[PDB]
Amino acid sequence: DNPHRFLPANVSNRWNEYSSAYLPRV
Amino acid sequence: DNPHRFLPANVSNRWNEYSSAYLPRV
Amino acid sequence: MDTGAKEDEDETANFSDGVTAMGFQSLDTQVSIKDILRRPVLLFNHVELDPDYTGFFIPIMPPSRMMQYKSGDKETSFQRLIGRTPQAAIMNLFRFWRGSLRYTIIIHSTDGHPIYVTHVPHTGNRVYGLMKVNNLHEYTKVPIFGCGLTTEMIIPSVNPSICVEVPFDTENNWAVTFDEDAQRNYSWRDKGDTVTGHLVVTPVVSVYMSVWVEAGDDFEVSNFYGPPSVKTNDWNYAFSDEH
Amino acid sequence: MDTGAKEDEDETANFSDGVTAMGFQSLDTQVSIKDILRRPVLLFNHVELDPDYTGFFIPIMPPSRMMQYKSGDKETSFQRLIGRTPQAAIMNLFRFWRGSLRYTIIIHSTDGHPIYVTHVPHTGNRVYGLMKVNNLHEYTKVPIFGCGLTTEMIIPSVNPSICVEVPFDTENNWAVTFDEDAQRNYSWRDKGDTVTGHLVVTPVVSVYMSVWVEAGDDFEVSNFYGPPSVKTNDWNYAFSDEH
Amino acid sequence: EVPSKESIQGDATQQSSKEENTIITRDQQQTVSENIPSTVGDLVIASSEPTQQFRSLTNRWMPINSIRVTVNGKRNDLLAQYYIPEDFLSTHAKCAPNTIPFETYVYGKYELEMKFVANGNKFQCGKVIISVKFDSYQADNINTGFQAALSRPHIMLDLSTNNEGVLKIPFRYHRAFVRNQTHKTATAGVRPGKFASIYVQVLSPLQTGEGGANDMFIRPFYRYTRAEFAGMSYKVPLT
Amino acid sequence: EVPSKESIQGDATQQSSKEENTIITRDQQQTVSENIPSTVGDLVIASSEPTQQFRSLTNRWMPINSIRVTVNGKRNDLLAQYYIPEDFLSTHAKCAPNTIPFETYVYGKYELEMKFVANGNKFQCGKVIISVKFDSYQADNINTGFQAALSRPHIMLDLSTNNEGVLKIPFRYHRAFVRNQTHKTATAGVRPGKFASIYVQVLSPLQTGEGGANDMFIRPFYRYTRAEFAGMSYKVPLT
Ligand SMILES: [Ca+2]
Ligand SMILES: [Ca+2]
Ligand SMILES: [Ca+2]
Ligand SMILES: [Ca+2]
Repeated sequence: DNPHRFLPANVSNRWNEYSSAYLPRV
Repeated sequence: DNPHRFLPANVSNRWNEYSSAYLPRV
Repeated sequence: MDTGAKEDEDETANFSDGVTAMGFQSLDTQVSIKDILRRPVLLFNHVELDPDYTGFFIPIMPPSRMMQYKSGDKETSFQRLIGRTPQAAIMNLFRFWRGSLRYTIIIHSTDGHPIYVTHVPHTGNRVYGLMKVNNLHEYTKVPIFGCGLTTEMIIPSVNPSICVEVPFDTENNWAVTFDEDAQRNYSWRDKGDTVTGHLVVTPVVSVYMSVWVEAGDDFEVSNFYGPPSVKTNDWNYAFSDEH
Repeated sequence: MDTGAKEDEDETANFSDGVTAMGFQSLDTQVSIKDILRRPVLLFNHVELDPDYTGFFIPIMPPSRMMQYKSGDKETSFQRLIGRTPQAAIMNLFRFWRGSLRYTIIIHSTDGHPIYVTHVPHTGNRVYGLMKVNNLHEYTKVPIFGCGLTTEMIIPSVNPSICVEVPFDTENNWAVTFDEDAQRNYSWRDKGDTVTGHLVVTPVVSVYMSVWVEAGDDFEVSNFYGPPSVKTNDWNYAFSDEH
Repeated sequence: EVPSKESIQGDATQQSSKEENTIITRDQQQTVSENIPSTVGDLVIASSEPTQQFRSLTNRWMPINSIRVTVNGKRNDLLAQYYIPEDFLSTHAKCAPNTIPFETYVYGKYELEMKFVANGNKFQCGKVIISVKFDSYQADNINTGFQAALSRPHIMLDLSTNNEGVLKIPFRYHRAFVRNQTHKTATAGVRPGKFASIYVQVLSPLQTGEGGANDMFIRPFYRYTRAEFAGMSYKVPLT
Repeated sequence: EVPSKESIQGDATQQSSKEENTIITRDQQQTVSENIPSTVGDLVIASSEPTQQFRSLTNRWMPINSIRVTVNGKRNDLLAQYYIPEDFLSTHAKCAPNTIPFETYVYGKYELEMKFVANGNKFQCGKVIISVKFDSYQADNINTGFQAALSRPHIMLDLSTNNEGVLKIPFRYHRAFVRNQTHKTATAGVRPGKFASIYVQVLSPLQTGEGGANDMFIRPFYRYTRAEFAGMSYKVPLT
């Protein structure tokens, strides 16, 4: 399906956004 | 024919409207 | 209208009345009943005009439950959502109205043929759609727009639309907005008191038209009836914000 | 916005600040952000309107990265250069906007059929293109322009174009300009906060239309975000003045 | 408004209403609907000749039929309903002197007042609502629930406190006058004698205690505060 | 103070109390104990740093546990008793916002008000007494009868008239502050969280008529009229 729909669990929080703990996003 | 044309005799007055004596209309 | 404040006798403390939000987003206030009734309501969406008839009749009456569509009943030429427009909802609360109505008529054409709109004052009947007055078979020699009644003309090549204001030409003080049963056969003079006349549209050749109605500037409603029994099934046709 | 002047602590001598060239060639200054946002941006270039649908939906939102075309992704009905217009570039710097937007709609036709443009206030969804509301198969008897919502009409034989201003009818203080991922499935009430409603165009017969958008006069942007990561390959597509 | 200590005749603090040769007392408080206007200005045009009033006959209190409320009544139930002036001429209190002028005049403008007196005991309870619907011919069966009643001019009666209620009814009709009588020689195209409807409905069912009465009664009284007659004719029996 | 004649909603002459975001009405009269002083002058010395108040949280009415009174209660019987502030923090209305500041401050001076609302019917009868005993730790079981209650600040409730009662409680303690919480790291040499006791006792047994209810209920509500906190610390769960 659409890969944009959901963020992988290891980089996101329960709200489907990058976790503030996940520093590597940049 | 059209059932809306005339109200049944037992619930209406001579003017083809609910009789004021017919309380069950509600 | 009776607010019922007369029955609220409690005088103990309450929480704040707060501050109104009216005008916070914008100054376009939309709570005035007359303002609401002055915006157009679609009555007929692309209906046919046939020159074999006297014309297409439009009874002069505001939108209300009198034009409400009910699933299962016979198909009429009236658009199906009239009964759920805000103005029909308002009119269902007032059984009296006085003043003029404005009709916006659009002829789906660009021809140079004139289409006439004739006003008929209150005559006692209440009809809509194509009709052959007195059941004749030819009307171009005896056109309703050429008999003496007030008439206006539309020339599509110039403007396919027009907005006409019809007067309150009736013997009564107020027009009666609605009946409990629009098809009941009761005292004939009373039966016709729900309209103030008709508007008749007559073409040269077969063509389609659309019709909208709204309250004029010289217009008032009264005889507040309170709310009727209603229904709604909106919930079933949409998702909630929680999936 | 923080200029960074606070970090420039050097106070040694410098060369002159010179004299501005603004107004030397002409008085047509083009640096005002609102002035820039008030000139039209093409959204849809000759797209189809089909009467089998409720109408063609236009989500009320200004141009930005939300409509940017990326080589390789699926084809949408949006024109491909929206993301490189000056106004989209400006909007990509501000995540908040409040006020009205103006849409210039052109119906490619000269017919006398009325085409209606209906405004839908903020309802929570965000859609564009032809849609059959509630998935029905006929809409001429239940037209969206005849349900009570604010509607305006275009009659191509008179003027195939129109410019309508849509209000800021939403519950929020500001509309959210963009998201990092326009296709991410997150909390549904937040998802719809990037629009303030929709504009729906409904025809009588199949016909094409073009749509432009711009900021209204009562309009403000805020919540400056700073510049995003960008790219450019302009150099490769032109000769230099030295062959 | 304020009770007193008990004496030989109990708490003697009643109030009363005297209209013409009729008096009605009340033991507790009374609720009254707003005094509202009738259409004015059409009278002098609809009638070339002077219109008349006979206050001593029409402005006195006249009791109509008794109303029984039982524990079986459900909310929204119609306890009674009146098409006026018709029902006050040919069905209720038919020999009342208040009806005299209607025998000779063919048209009229009417403003009334209706007082309701209830008598439930201290161990009972319940709520009744009385409302008026102007120019109701062929529209009685819609906007006819307790909700519409609470929106139109109305009075509420508590069945254990026995507060009295007075409904003030102006003349609001779509024509200048209402016709007073039907007649073999009169037209059948216009239904006469009805410019309004009065509904007495259950708001909250009457309840009683162990071995208590399963019912109680309410009595309506009417009087014209302004009855103007036009168009004199020979006298006829009412309906 | 004075009743009125009956109307639609009965005798609408209630009084009410509004404190912060809470309102409490009363149908009859209310009895209130005297407004008396607390020790003043030690606050600025016992705490080198400023003390705090959070009125919007602490000065609102909070209902605590329901009290059942039955025909079997004998004079002198304890219907309920509270060690305060302790019982209002860890046993009654535990999620109340009034308890918030006690999670972070270790000391405090408290002045309260307790309202008691009773609901016995007109065929019942009985008397209840509520009193306060200042700094009661290890002295609850003496001077604890109805006689001592009638001598200390108290309010009396009649079970058939349903008068409300308001007990005003000043801060009278043998130390400058009372400790708010016990903690594994806190000393066990001083029992914390108790500067007073409130007793609800039977003065005269509840009685009822033939086939009448054998019980009725009373509900206490508290609010701080002046809660001053001192000694900020990390937040902890209450007791
Ligand atoms: Ca207040
Ligand atoms: Ca206030
Ligand atoms: Ca320098
Ligand atoms: Ca220089």
